[PDB]
Amino acid sequence: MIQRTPKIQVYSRHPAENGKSNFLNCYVSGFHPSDIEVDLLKNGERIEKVEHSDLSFSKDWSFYLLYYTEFTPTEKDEYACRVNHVTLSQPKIVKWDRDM
Amino acid sequence: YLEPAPVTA
Amino acid sequence: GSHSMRYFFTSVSRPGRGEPRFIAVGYVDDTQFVRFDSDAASQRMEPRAPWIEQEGPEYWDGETRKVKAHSQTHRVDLGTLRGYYNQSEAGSHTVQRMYGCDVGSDWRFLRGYHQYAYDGKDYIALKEDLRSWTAADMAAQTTKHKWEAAHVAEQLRAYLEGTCVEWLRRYLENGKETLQRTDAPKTHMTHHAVSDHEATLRCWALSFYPAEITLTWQRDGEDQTQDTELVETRPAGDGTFQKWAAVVVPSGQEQRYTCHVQHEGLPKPLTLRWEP
Repeated sequence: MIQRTPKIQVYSRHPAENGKSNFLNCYVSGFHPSDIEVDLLKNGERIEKVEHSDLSFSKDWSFYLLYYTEFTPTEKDEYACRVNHVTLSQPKIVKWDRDM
Repeated sequence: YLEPAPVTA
Repeated sequence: GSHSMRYFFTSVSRPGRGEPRFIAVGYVDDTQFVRFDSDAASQRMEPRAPWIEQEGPEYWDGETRKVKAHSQTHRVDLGTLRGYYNQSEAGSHTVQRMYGCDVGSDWRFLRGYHQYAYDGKDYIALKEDLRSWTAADMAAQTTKHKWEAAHVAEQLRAYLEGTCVEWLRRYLENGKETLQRTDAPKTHMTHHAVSDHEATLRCWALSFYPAEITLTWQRDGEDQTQDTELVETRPAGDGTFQKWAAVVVPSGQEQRYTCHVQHEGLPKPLTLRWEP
């Protein structure tokens, strides 16, 4: 492979409000090859019910996937996405920030 | 509606 | 507006055991409507939009047969290409294929395309005229000679100009309530102090469809790119898209800056400015 490392965005579907149900998204894109491991984390624990989109790719042939789960944000709880790929020496963790 | 007969390379 | 039907296919070999992973998805514009995944239990083409669900069993049986035929072609190609490139049997490789057709605002055929990659690099593609092929290297040149002799471009051109646009038109009518409506961006600006002397303004575009959008910042009515950040347009998960753009500005000068939003759903562009 040439190899391309994934870009990662972590974000809520809707503006976040404590106590209101929402979806936590981790959008991984711009990677090649396609094998990729993506977890969503709550206070560092893996979230089990996570869904994802079907693999597709962009104009440059790089891949993209959306991983997501329903969640209810609170003042205390920290959320993050952890990604591993052959281009990473160890998994990359990206914490969720509410205005990004 | 898919094309019916993809030919091998 | 103009519209497209596209199909994307990925096959990845599994040298350790078994056949390649194969994943196919179909889109009308930016709306996924079908999928096939060789790892999924159904072994059927599956709906991913409500409007395709009204197609009957003969549609679904035919699409399942055709998608499986694409999987088999890709399997064979992974073997053939491993030989063309003198690669070992030990490694995993990837084939990617995309094809489709566009219609214009006049609902008539606009263009077609058909592109194939190996290990993430262009391999062979139909030219815009749908009559000849672009081969990137001598392996692809060999494929091109085969396809020329088999009149592959003639058959594809008939599909792309005929069947493909007929079915795109059918889907556009059956899915009209979503496929033929635009969702204009819901916009918003946020403000953060980043030091005693500077602030970041972030212009948001939310809940829009289709995904194409332009967000630009201006200072005193001139486009600014320095000291700005843009994110890739991203999916919200409900069929719509999101983007933002930010600029760092001297504190107290926020009102000089405007964010300009252009989208198919906006007959005139929106302009946002921080005042309050």
